[PDB]
Amino acid sequence: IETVPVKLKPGMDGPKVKQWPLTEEKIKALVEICTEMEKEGKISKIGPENPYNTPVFAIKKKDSTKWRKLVDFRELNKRTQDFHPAGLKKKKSVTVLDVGDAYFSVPLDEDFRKYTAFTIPSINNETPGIRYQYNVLPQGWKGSPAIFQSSMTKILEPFRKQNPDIVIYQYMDDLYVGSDLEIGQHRTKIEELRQHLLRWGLTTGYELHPDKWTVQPIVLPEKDSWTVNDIQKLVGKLNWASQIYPGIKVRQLSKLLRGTKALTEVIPLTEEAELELAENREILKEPVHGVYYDPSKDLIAEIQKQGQGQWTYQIYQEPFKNLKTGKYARMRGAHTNDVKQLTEAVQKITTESIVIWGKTPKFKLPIQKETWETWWTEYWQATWIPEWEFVNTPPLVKLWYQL
Amino acid sequence: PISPIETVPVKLKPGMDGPKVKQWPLTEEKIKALVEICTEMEKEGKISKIGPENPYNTPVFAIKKKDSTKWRKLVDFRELNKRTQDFWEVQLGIPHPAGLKKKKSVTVLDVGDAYFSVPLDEDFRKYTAFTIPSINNETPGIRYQYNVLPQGWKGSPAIFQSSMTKILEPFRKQNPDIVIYQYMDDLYVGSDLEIGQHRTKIEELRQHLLRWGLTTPDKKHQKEPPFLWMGYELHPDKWTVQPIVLPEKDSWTVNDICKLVGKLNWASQIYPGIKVRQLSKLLRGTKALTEVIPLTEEAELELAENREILKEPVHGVYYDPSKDLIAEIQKQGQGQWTYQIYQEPFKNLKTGKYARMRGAHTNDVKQLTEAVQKITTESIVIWGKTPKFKLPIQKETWETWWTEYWQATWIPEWEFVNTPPLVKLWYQLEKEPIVGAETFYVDGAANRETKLGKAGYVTNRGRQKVVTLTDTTNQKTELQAIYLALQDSGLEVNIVTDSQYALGIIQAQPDQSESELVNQIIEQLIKKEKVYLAWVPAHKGIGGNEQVDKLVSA
DNA sequence: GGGCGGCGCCCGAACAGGGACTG
DNA sequence: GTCCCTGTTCGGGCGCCG
Ligand SMILES: Nc1nc(=O)n([C@H]2CS[C@@H](COP(=O)(O)OP(=O)(O)OP(=O)(O)O)O2)cc1F
Ligand SMILES: [Mg+2]
Ligand SMILES: [Mg+2]
Repeated sequence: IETVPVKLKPGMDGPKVKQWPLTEEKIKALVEICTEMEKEGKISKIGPENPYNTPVFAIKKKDSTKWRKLVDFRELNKRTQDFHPAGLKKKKSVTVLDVGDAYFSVPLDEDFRKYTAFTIPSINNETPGIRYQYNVLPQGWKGSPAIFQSSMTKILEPFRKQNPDIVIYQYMDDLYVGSDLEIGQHRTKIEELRQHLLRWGLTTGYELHPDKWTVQPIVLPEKDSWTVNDIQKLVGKLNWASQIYPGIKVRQLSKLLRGTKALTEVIPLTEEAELELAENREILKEPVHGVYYDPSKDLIAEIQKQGQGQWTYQIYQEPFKNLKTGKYARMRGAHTNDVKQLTEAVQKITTESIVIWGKTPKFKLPIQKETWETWWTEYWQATWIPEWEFVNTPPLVKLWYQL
Repeated sequence: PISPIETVPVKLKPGMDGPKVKQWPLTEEKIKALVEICTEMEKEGKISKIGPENPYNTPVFAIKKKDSTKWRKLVDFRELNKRTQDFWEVQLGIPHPAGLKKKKSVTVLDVGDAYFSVPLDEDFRKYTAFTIPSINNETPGIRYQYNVLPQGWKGSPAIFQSSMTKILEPFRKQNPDIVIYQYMDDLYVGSDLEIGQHRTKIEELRQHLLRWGLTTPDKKHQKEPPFLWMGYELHPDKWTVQPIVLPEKDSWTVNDICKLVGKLNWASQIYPGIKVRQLSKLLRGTKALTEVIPLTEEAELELAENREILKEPVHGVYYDPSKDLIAEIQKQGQGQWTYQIYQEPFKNLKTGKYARMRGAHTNDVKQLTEAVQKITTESIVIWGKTPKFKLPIQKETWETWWTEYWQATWIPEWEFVNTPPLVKLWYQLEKEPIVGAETFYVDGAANRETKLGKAGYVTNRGRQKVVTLTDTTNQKTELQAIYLALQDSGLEVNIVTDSQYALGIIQAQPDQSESELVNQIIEQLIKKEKVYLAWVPAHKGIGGNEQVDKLVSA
């Protein structure tokens, strides 16, 4: 077959990103995979005259003996020239299949191959890096699903004809399948789609349930007697929350604080202050007004560590106009791994964001850069990688979304 | 010889042309060396006489080789390097002896005329033109161009390393069990074969290299230990560094201090307890590399310590893959940490130091976590394996820290080591306001134009106090007010501030700061029994905060 | 005595980003 | 927006190797 000419975004040069250290198992898996890939013509060895590079590592499913090679194409995807089933979020169950192998059936535009260069390292730098470049559609490149969309539609036409109640959507390397069937009837239908895929040369996250994803609302404390400190914390929380919920009033509660009082003094709520607290509790139940998804803007996802394996997150596009607010929990306090929990959180949030809007968010991570970059790859299980940045969050925003 | 390997295509940067730079005068000694080198290179096809119609030239020179009576011919290709395309370096790091495993038989090989044995792109050879001046009246001086890799070109290292990898690929595929550490042209070859079958394999490797145009002269064929490799001495069961010679200079410049710190940092890989904190602090403001700097008495003491350390003899051992990696970390003051990586109790694989000052305010738990991360990445580089840790911090301290901290933080499998100075949190802020303690509403304000300010407090027991400051800022006034409240309170105190800045600083439980004011606040907090720090929105009429806001904003 | 590439440490200079402020 | 404060990156020295 002939290729599709792909160009970069005008005014942009290819990626030049240093490879990072890998473990022994990852390097050996990468050497095996790349050897068997160059024997099949999917990649070719290159030298130093190619000035581009993107990092490479490998993941391994739990209770599995097969490794999956993962190229961090975030920069190249960010520089590639540009080219959603709203029902999928409303389905009973959704299963995610990995169809990236199919992309290896299509050749890549020869003038573009230099941009997919990557370098395998060695333990203790026994040798220089071994450099490769792709000859076919690489997994994890944003152009791979676009160039392949025609073949995918041709493959999936008869299955969709025989199953018009099933919603199947394609993200970068992932195929999401949604149905309202029983948990066993659903599992048998995907096995039909796997076998259907295998019959054409395209070889095929366990099971999603989008109707059970929940919104975490902002909540106020209920008490039988309030201290000065209690009222001060409540007033701070309501003052911040008025930026999201404009109806929140604080004047009456604040009047209880007039004077220079001790923190542990008991303050009886007046009927006006009780009325204000009641109406504020009510206002915190209405959803946010005027929040519309802009496809041309980037999704921002903020995460806050609440303690004891509890995490809060907000998906928005402009500050205080939240598209979604939720929480993620886990077993608490025995041998918890904060970094492992954070990566599981970012993967689940990215999954929700792809299912709802078909776009990954940019994560503001409440972690030091070095800790995250030291350990996050040991817990990654996805074939995409979201863009992220690291932020030293204030404890006040932790207190605001706390439960 | 010249390798029959195919060349690496190289182009100039778009719109650029080859260099045209006049040759500068050179010593007659260096000119004789250059002619002796160049007539030999020209007899062997490595350089070719060009005549007219070659408009390019770059200056050349020569320096004595490392530890030989031989000369090295360098070219100052800085203009051509400016005008040459970009390369991706394939040398990702430096091999370390601690990453070597025990081998039955070991050899070290140096390749002869490494660069000059690898061909250069035929289309690119024009821009490598140079001239020899031949100072005599009777000799005119000859113009040459390079047919092989020059020394001084930006692209020569990467091209040579990639080409050597290409050349070694077949031998490696046929001999997977033979290990070849390949630094630029140094080859360390280890095998589980007996001496005698190892030597025949080494001869096969030398024949392989010779077929690809690379000679391995006997003068650099190391056959028996100790092997001199990468600046180290490799004995059968221990390794060491070739001797460090610290400069014994009397007066010290910036360049002298940089050389001292570099030698100490290189020595710290196997010498425990090396510290360079005060020596490095000596370098803060100096606006030139030639300035003389009087040594601090702290710096002199640290330097004498490092000297006495270096006087002792020390070795390292080799890696045993069937055992665990163990890193053990010890603390010195001033944000300095030393570590030892080993597998058997008193047999170090290597050692190291971590001293980076990250953040204006921090504590020792943060620094220990940073050291753990650094050691993890280093041991992944050298062994591809994460080590097991032995830290001078108690499980209770760590669980308290990562309970109270709002950021995600974590440390791998570790074990408490009872060797002081232990790492501890020096105070813990209360989670609920304390009954019976006085309540201090604090605030500060600063005139942005005139830089004058006020910082003060109002207490619930009636006490009010305002202090006027000069050359201050808003954040400084808030911190000064918190300091004032700490100074005038009992062993237990509630403090209410309106400042996210100061609250975020103090909440993180710092024990060291580059700000003297924060250091004073830290001392106060350590002297207190119970402290509770509450926050309120500013300029909202919240009682207490309103009174101090009205007092401090006169 | 100077030219090249790699890694390391350590410092400062630019640059980015969030909070608090003036009238 | 400006001022302040803080974190990150990138370049320049030195060390070491070739
Ligand atoms: N200062 C140096 N600059 C370099 O570019 N190199 C490069 C070019 S030569 C190569 C290996 O160096 P080496 O010391 O073995 O010199 P060669 O001429 O290759 O070899 P021999 O002297 O024959 O052993 O490294 C080495 C240096 F010491
Ligand atoms: Mg040599
Ligand atoms: Mg204030």
